[PDB]
Amino acid sequence: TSVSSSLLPAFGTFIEDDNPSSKPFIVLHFDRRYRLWELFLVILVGYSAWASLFELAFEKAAEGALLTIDLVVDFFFAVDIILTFFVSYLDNTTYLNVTDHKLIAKRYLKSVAFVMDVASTLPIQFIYKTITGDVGRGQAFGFLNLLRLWRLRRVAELFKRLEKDAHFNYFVIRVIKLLCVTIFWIHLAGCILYWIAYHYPRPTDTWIGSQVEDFKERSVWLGYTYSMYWSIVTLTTVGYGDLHAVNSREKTFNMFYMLFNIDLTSYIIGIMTNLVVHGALRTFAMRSAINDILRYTSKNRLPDTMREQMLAHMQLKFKTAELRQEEVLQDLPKAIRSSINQHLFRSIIEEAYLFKGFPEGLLVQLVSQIQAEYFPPKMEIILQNEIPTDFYVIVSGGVDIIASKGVSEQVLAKLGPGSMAGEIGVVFNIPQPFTVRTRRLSQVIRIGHHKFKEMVQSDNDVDAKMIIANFMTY
Amino acid sequence: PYDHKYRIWEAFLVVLVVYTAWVSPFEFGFLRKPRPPLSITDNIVNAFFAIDIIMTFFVGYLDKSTYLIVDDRKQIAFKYLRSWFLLDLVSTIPSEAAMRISSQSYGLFNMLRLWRLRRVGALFARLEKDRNFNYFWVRCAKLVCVTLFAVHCAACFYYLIAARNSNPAKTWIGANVANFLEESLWMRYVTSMYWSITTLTTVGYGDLHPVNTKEMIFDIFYMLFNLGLTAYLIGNMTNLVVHGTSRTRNFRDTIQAASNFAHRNHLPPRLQDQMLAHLCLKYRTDSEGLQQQETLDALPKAIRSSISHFLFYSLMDKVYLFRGVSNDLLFQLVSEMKAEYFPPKEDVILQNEAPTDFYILVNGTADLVDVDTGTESIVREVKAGDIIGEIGVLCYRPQLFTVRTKRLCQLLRMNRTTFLNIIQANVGDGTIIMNNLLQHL
Amino acid sequence: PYDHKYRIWEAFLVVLVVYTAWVSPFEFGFLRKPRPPLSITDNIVNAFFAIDIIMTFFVGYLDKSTYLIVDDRKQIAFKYLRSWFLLDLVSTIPSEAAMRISSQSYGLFNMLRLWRLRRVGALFARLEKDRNFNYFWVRCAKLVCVTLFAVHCAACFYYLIAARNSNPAKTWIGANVANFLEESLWMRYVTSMYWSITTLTTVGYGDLHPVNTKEMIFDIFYMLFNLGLTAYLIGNMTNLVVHGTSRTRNFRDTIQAASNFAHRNHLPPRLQDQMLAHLCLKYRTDSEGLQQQETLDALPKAIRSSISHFLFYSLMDKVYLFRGVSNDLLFQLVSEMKAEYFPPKEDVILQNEAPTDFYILVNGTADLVDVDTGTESIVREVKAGDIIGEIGVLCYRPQLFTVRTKRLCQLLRMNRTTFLNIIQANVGDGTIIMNNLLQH
Amino acid sequence: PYDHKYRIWEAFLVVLVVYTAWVSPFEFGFLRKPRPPLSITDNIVNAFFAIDIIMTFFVGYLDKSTYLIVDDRKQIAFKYLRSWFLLDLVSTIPSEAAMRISSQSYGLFNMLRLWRLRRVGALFARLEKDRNFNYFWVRCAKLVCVTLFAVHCAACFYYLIAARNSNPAKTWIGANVANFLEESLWMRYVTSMYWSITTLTTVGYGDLHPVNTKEMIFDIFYMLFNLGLTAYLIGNMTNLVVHGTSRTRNFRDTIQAASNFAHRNHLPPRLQDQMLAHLCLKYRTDSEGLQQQETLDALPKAIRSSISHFLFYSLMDKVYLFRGVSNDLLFQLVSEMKAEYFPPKEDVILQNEAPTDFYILVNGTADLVDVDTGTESIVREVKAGDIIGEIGVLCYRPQLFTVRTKRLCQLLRMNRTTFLNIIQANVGDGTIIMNNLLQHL
Ligand SMILES: [K+]
Ligand SMILES: [K+]
Ligand SMILES: [K+]
Repeated sequence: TSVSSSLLPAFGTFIEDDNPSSKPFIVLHFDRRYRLWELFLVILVGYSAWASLFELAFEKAAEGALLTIDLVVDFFFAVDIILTFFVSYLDNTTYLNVTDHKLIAKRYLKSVAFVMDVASTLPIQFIYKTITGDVGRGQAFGFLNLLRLWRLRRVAELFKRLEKDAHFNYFVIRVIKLLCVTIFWIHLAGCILYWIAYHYPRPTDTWIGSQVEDFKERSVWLGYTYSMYWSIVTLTTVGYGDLHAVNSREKTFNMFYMLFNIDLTSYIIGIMTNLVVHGALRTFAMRSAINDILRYTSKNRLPDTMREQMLAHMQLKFKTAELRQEEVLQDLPKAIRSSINQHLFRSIIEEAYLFKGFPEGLLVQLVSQIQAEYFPPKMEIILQNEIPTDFYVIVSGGVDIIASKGVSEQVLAKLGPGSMAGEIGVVFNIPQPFTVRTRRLSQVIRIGHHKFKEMVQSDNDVDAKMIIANFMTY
Repeated sequence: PYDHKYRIWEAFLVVLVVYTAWVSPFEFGFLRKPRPPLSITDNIVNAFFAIDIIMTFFVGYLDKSTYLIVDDRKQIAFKYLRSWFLLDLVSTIPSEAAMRISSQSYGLFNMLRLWRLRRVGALFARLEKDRNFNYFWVRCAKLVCVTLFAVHCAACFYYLIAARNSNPAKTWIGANVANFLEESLWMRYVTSMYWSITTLTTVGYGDLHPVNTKEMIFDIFYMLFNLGLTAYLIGNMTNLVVHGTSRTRNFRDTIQAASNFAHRNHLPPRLQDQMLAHLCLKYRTDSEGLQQQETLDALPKAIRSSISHFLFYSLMDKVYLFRGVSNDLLFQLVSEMKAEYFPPKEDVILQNEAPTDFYILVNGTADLVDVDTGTESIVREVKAGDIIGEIGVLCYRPQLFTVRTKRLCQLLRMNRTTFLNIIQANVGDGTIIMNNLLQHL
Repeated sequence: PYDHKYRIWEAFLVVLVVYTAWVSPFEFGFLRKPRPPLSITDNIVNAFFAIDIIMTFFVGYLDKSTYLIVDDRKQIAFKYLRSWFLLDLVSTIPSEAAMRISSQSYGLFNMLRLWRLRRVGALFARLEKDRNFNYFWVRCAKLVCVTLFAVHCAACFYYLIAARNSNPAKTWIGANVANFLEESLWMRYVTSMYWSITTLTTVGYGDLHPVNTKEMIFDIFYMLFNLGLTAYLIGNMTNLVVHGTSRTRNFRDTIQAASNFAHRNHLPPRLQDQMLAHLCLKYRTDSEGLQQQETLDALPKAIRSSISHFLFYSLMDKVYLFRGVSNDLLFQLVSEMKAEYFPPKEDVILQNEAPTDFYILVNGTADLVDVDTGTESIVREVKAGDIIGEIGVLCYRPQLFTVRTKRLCQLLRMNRTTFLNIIQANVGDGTIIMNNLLQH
Repeated sequence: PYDHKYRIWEAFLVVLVVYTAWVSPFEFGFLRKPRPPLSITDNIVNAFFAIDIIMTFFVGYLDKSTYLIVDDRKQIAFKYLRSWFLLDLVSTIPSEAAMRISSQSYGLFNMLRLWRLRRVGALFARLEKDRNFNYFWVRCAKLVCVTLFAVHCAACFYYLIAARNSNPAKTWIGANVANFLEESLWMRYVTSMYWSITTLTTVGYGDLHPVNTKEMIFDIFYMLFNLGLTAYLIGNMTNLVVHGTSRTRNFRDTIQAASNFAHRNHLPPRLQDQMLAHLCLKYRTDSEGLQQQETLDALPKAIRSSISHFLFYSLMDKVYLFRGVSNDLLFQLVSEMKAEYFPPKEDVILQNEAPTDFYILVNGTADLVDVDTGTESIVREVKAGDIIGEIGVLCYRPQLFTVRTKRLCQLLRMNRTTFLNIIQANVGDGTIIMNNLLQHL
């Protein structure tokens, strides 16, 4: 179950034998054995995108293997065009799994996606070859296999759902997506420029007809190689100067191409800059802290025993500042946060020295309202003479007891996991007559004085002189 | 001074500025005398710009000093006539007359009226400091116009340099085509533009390069300009890349932190998915602007009560607990109620729980199931507008029925202690209890 | 040391440093012996650079260990001598002396004069840390100068390589210009300057490319250098652009999602702009507030005390409590008294909580609002010079009469513990605070 | 393991790597059979790498899971023997045997010796993780090396697919040089390196371009590689520039929004001088140490009171006050003393004020400038380790004399409140007042 499965693993999850959403004659859009099929379809899109431009420009690929190859791709895409009737879909505004065939059908048909896919899937050139005797020709008729570029939306969806999955590197996925869009545009520009040169009258005034005269007679892969080479040398801005624009059509298309290329390449450099800058944002911030420590301890002459007491400490500060970012449930609804808090802290809380013998009502009103903090191994949580707003129940690590005195300080007691601290002040309402400092990376639970007291003496009535009994025992 | 009748207009003089920004340098470069097809469509634009140097006296200018329009006729007159008057006045003298005073000044004259480009500069400064406009496509378009205009005026200067030269066969363009002075203006413009873009972009094929020293000198400065312009472009495209990339990039960090949290504490694999569902829901209903606490908490409750009022007041009296109550207590209630969303099939309230909260439905629906040696005992359902867990709270007995969402619900929450201390006003609690007792009957 | 006359003499030498940075490579490359039009200007410039050598014995230097200008003669002399005196001296020996010493050194000798560029380096290092100068336009003028210098030096070195070649028609410039050793000096300089820009820029038209291996090697190293130089220019521009607007995208999105929500549920226009106003107001009054961390860094309490005195000292004599206590203790109390800003209609001291902060207001309009049984009313609207929240901190009692603002009020906070550990010492005051406190 | 001589030896097999990185591509591309001037040097290197094949048994193998370095003489011999053994072994096989077994392999075979490049990557990993090495000079060198290596391998491959072409005239190099197979290896190598660096830097003059389809495909892939490589280089250079200038940019914002704070106020320029004279000085004593406060305070008070005891203890005990006092009182109050710096000609304690604080000098000097109604005269020369203004605070009389720093010196502040709260905690008040009234003699 859950709305997390459909919206989180990029390739879906394993469906076990008795999922409650499973139904007869339905496949769930988040199933793995589907989000793997619809990746096979993306692998096929990677070929259809290439082939559509290729046989648009080159016009002699049809009389060969590519014509029969894109039929067994116009089949797998016709299988899916009916398979998407038994496919659930996450309903917005009611985050359910619509699973009635009627509603799936009605949402599919009423969308442009259905007619666009039934167009893109139509093998019109094979239709011509079977009705007539051959494809044969066309300066514009070959524009029909440009519909197959509609399939490119699947690659968009894939890259869109790989950049929300956090198991995959975020900027790295953007750089591979940018690399794919580039080598697609290199292909598009190469084929378009070859198309322009192929249908030009008097072919010796083209960009390719000047170098190789009979380019209309050579194997299509010589032409394809020349075009890819040209588009690469003007994409990358090398520009050797052989293979330049000769007539006005090529000049115009070419200066539109290399006008868009400025923005494309500046984009690529921007993406790589952000990748590099963010990937090395924390390592430096940690290094810039070890640096000034060494500078300060070397300008002065501190011994290198108390210079590895500052280095072996700030590591703890980085760790503890990181551990309070793994605090995420500061916004989740209370009805659920008060269940994580339950499962985590009810044991620690109910068998505490003072809470003993409390009814479950106040226990839950407590556990629901607490939140945990962390503390470096030497900071003091509460020092003496403050007015007692808080008192802590430590869950891990330790905390040492000290007081105020003429002498520096004295270590009285060591507190272990599951023990209260600083409660004398918060109970007796007198300012905190003690000081408590940690001795290891420890986790604490704080309780506001006002809310705790108003809660204990108002919500429940069955609480009297047993807290006194236990309080007196100490 | 502010209405549409001065915004469908002042933004109509911007398509007339884009026209002048193409025509003026083209006249400079490629033409020497006012040929017909442009010597009449350039007085039209002059009239339209002459209409505006008078319709700018009857226009209120607002300073932040006055914080509002001025409406003072003489003040507007003297304020306009101070700085942008002589420029706007000369910009619209017809070329056809400025040639009568001194010929050979035609080309250089119709480049004064590039002063009008201040209106495009102004429109962009306006578009950037405004919303409803995708900021990614008003910086990926200002730089594009700067680039196109630079390319254009460079082409038109570099062709003039070659046209005003003796022995045209020693120019940058005469080197390629023997007789370029006998080709269509389309051809020469396309060739100039082609060179200018091959140079701007640093491709540099190598045909169409400088030949003599005037062209070499011009090209030195053109390349020096482009070197800075390209670095400036790459400096901006780095900003626009981290844009809208801060809510899909924090979501990844949120999910990662949640996974680490569930790891360290060894949470069972039932609260982990229950937590991830809510975390994803918070990101879905943030892409829809359905609810943003970070834009509600930021305001003080003295304002943040008016929004909650306008959004829930109408709903808050069609509930049987608050039939007859002075509106002030109702206002205090609707003030301190936090709205929170819930994914489908989740237990906001489960049976035999310590009663602590009570919710009010505003969206969706939900069922009141009960389990007693058996689930699936649907007893009833609730619709947007009813209240749940009220008797369990106001009677301090454990919850009676268990509520599970059936859609993407949204609820208004109020815990017990706040409701109790806010009900400690006058006897209205009597009305409340009277209502709840007559409710079940 | 610092006189305006000296600071303009030093800025006038930079003018001739820019002249040297062009003339030295120019005669290294294009000339083989001193010629009148340039052999007398350089001597003038050497004269000034020689006078500077004798006057840099009469300028004090700021000792970085004790920030004093040393008017001692001998220390100045010896410091200069050790640091760089002979280097500044060979930098001004006239080229006629070198020619009389040995010919064929005129070129390589007046490249030592490029030692003077330390002055322009120091000038830039001095400007980009000044506050009266735009950092953008100053950092851009350095990238421009470095680039122009690199282009010029490469032009001159490349032409030198072509001119010293035995066969002149086997060179990069000799390939196009048949007889370039008889063309003008202006045309030759322009051609080689144009080559080195289609190369630094990476246009590379294709005419004027290397022909033999010496040129290929020079060009290999030049293009290697240019790779790094261009990466460095782009890295500097990307930093001038990105840092200039760093928070604007944060403020923009937190102020735009507000509109998204306010017009996703169709909020009325009258109300939906009060929230945007309060947003764009709170974004200022907190930034302006944390900009008062410059009192935590000017932390020497003989300075921050004088600031916090001048800002609000007359105020602390028109208050209800401190009317007639004393002057001395007032100084130390106001010196531990820090100000805060609050947007309109926010609460500073909510009723019924633990007394911690004694507050004082200087301007703005705040109200003494009271929370009723189930409603809210007011008793008073506190104005300038009046104390709020004093009721409770001196009593240990929970606070009364919650306070709310109407605009920015610029309050003045004094905390509980600080107050009491102040009053325990200096026991001259005590019960006089009360004497005027329980007066009402 | 970590020995001094060992680390020196490993850092010697690295220059031998740098040698192989140049030589193995060079024999791949440019040579067909071993030649003396090189077939004698790459046998030496093979001996020096075979030596390290045996010496890598007697090494201190270290595991990360257990911080102990395994000094066992037989567990290292079973880990190294697992992963990098046959690789490092075949890499040092002399090519004279690989030819004996099969000719036409000398090229592709000794390209295996590129396997000894893991050493360079390991050395760079060790360098950047280190802290004694400027991150600038360690990152801006891994890029130079990978760039030079790419340029070199591209040169050799592009020459190899030209030397093996069945007709040397239709090649990328035979189009310029008639017979390039009869030229010095120096000249051929330079031409190839020149081509490859012209196409990596995107200059692309136009001489030396692909001529047939094999070179075209190689070049397509090479330029695709260069696109990403250059984007990566610009990314790293931007990262270097951003962090390199991050300091000045912060001092500038400090001065900016500390003049602003004086503008949204009306401060007389005199104190607007001392403020900017103290802020700048605060930045010159932070780029140099001695005042790294916002680091020192982020430490626990159990260390921040151990540092400021190692510095100011052997200083404070020499004051004429604190003559006889328990060491622990010293250690206690010295813990709490905020050290601050002062520019010269600055009045720290100007005469006739409230005696609030008292300072102790550690550096610099000043004098007790004595000002009557109208006069300025000085009688004192305070040095390191002397009190000031304490007579005022220990008698609550107004300050005796002005004090003006005559240099730049740092003092220790200790307010009267904290001092009186400390002194009562002990009985040393007796000895303090004793010494103090004794000072009057
Ligand atoms: K280029
Ligand atoms: K180029
Ligand atoms: K070129």
